[PDB]
Amino acid sequence: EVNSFSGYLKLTDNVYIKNADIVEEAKKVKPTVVVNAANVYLKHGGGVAGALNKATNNAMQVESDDYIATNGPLKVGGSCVLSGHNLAKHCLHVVGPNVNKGEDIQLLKSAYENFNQHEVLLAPLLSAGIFGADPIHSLRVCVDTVRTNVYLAVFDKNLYDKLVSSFLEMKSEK
Ligand SMILES: Nc1ncnc2c1ncn2[C@@H]1O[C@H](COP(=O)(O)OP(=O)(O)OC[C@H]2O[C@@H](O)[C@H](O)[C@@H]2O)[C@@H](O)[C@H]1O
Ligand code: NA
Repeated sequence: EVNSFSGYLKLTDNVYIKNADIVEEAKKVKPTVVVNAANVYLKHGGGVAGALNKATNNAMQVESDDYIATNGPLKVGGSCVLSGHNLAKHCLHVVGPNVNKGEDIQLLKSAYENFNQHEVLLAPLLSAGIFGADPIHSLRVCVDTVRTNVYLAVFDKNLYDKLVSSFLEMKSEK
């Protein structure tokens, strides 16, 4: 039974959020697509990318190395679909801007646009961790950009509560 999401809070007609770890969710939900928050060389570091890769026993990194050897690096805001291995049917690797290095935060719109090629996705908040974007800003861009069904896994309970509170204020406009 694929895409068996449960316990999400509905934010908009197509964006849902849950205080959960993205790997544990993938194991529970068996999603068609899980989203990786990637860099342009698909060298999977210490955030979601490392978590997903470790859960595939490094199969994600070997596949990514093979992709890069054939195709070269991605562009910021770009994506590629590879295997989801034991976690999902497919993994959508998306490159958000690295705001810590001064890349353009507006490319987060381009990054989330990639979600619109998939009916339903399990995803993290792009650029909001190692890449240093404000998590509330990443959620705002997600809500304004994605039209397909996005289930957001936010593992930190304090961040989750902060995101919901900030989302409500922006939506009500006070
Ligand atoms: N296991 C997890 N489950 C859910 N959310 C998570 C998890 N780990 C981190 N997060 C949260 O998801 C958001 C995404 O953070 P990152 O994974 O660091 O993604 P990003 O900010 O885009 O940085 C990308 C960079 O990090 C490396 O892992 C990756 O190879 C790339 O270079 C952050 O809010 C982070 O706290
Ligand atoms: Na929750």
